[PDB]
Amino acid sequence: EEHTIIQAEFYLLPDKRGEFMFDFDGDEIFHVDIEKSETIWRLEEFAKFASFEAQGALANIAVDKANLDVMKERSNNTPDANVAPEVTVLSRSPVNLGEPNILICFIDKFSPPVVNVTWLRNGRPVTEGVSETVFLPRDDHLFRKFHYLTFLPSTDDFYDCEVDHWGLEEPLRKHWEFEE
Amino acid sequence: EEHTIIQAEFYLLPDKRGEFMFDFDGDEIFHVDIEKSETIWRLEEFAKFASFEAQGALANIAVDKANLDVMKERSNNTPDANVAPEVTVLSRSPVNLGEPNILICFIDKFSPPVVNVTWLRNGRPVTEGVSETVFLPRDDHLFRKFHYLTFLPSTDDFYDCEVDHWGLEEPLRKHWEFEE
Amino acid sequence: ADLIAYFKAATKF
Amino acid sequence: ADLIAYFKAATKF
Amino acid sequence: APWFLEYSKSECHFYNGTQRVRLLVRYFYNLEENLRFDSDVGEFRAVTELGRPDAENWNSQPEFLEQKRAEVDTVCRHNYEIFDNFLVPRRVEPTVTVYPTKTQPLEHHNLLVCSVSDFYPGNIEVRWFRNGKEEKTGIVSTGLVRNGDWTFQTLVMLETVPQSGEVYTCQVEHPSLTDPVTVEW
Amino acid sequence: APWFLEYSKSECHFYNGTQRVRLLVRYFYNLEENLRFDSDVGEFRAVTELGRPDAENWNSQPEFLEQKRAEVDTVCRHNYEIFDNFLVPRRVEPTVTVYPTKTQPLEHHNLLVCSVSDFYPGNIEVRWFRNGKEEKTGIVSTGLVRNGDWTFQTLVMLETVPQSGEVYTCQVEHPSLTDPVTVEW
Repeated sequence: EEHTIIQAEFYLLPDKRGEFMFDFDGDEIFHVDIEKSETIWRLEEFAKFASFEAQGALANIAVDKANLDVMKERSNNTPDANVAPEVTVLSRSPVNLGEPNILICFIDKFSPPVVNVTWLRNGRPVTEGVSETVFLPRDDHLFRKFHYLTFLPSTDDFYDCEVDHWGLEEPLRKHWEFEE
Repeated sequence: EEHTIIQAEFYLLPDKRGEFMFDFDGDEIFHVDIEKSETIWRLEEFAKFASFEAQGALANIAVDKANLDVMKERSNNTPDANVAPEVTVLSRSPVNLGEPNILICFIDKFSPPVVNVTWLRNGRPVTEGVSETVFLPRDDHLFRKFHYLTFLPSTDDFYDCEVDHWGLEEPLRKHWEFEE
Repeated sequence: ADLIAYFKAATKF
Repeated sequence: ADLIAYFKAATKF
Repeated sequence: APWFLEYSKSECHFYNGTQRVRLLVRYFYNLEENLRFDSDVGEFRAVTELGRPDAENWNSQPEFLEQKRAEVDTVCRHNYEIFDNFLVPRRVEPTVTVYPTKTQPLEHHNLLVCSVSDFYPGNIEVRWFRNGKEEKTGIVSTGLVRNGDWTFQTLVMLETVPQSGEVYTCQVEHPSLTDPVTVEW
Repeated sequence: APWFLEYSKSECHFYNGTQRVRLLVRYFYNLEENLRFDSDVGEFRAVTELGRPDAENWNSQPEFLEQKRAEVDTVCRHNYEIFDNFLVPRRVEPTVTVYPTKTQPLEHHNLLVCSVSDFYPGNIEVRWFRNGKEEKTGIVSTGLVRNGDWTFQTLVMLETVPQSGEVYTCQVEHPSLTDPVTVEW
């Protein structure tokens, strides 16, 4: 057996956002909804085999809230550069006209862990039939993140994944169209 | 068997002070040194029969730090009055001339949990051979606190316990002298 | 000499 | 379906 | 001067060993208890308006409410078993001393003091006897003085006009004593 | 724009079941890993200057350092046993499909694609056979694509000039398969 169990958490600023989550062999097992103080399984099925007390994680984050204030003064002019993300868009499963599929917009190697992603269908903002994962950890100090969009394959329509990040000059835009 | 185990903690402001402690039948079992991040047994002997991980308590306090900010806005003009403390001074054990003893300055029923106590020997500030307990809980919402001073019984010397609190007009001052 | 368990506070949103 | 234990963070003084 | 306090007491109440346990969590904000959690209730109970939000929010977290109810086992029971080893059984013999005083006018003496100090636990009996007969009136007590250092002290006085030939005896019974201690005067 | 990030990864590494466990805690502040805690080391190890204070402070707390080392049992082992029930054993059969493409000039065809999708776990074998003989060169892969939803996908292509009479067969071996799947073209 060769397995990995990662527990990642963090707090950001100015954004004032925190995260807490578990990873098993590169996949998310679940994370904790800071706001809603609840556990979110990455797959429904997972709930029936385990349980977690979210206030615990919230505690940790409070910890990290404070810690960050310390770290800011401790460094004195420590801030600096960031890491722009690499984006890739592709179909989740073989594409067959008429057969509903999913587009995956995969955001890689970046930090701080915060992005503005937008799905574009024929240049139009799609907000229905979309989903996203929290920020996932990598072997290093940067993050990864998935975005999804359900769609109906067509030979005449085109899609774009628009990602915005501090490390970007202007919004990034990955294109994707069907090909038989 | 009839016993009580109380775990009390809190965070104050402006003072920016927190506390965490355990009580067993009205006595302190130990508390956690916020600053030093360590466990302080009220009696040496206690350490050999138990153990506690202080970071845990520190967590809780961080929790309470945040909670208080929420509580302040949640009330909107909630602050108001405080409870002045009742003070009593007396010997720990029968007093016999020449035989070292201890004066106990017992501060009762007050809040906020913060005081300025000073031991006075013949009107003089004593800072050596003194000790004090954290703030202890009561059946209600107020606190209690002990102060100690070691001394050499004499027919000609007099002692004073000077307590200062927000609920006090001017410093309170309890007197004590030996009597055969 | 086992550990003394505490009480996980809560976050007041 | 037992609980998933975490890691008690630490306070950076 | 304005002060703001977030305080919390988590009381574990034990009736006849761990047999009957009952958690009691009580929250305050300054001088007002505004929320509470009764083990035998199962959920948060606002006590004042300012304590509503939390009850509603915290009560809507079945995962969280699962935990709390657990604490009566997780913490209360848990810790009791540990303390049971040296706290519950702790005992310190009291030092018993007697002596007369005036307290009022003077000439002769009318206040006989039984001083019982440095003892634990707090439950104890101090009786006064005049020539073998227990004095049930004329007793004055200072009460059970807790010194904060896990030891108590107290004074039990008898009002009396001493008649030469009379032997007064203080009796002290306490868990840390095989047989009741006595002191005569 | 200035950003400040306090981040922490607590990695549990498992070698041959719970047999060999090893905690690995790593702290960062923005882009710099400045502290770490190696289970097989026993204590904090600054990695940069900014991570010294904590190592010194946290290392001087034998109560705290007692806990951490514990976590390899308390958490790592602990949770492994739970996940072992549905995570470790999770399996999803991949959908295997084959098809030709041009990729370059055109006329005829020179790229034979074996598309293997929606499967778990990630370890899998995809082999190409020409008339019974395994093609070991001319293979092109897209790699192991993780979809983030606990399922992978991949494409393994073969460069070839199709000679009528030749039967090409993709072979797929995977833990979720009793027998290796094949697809001919």
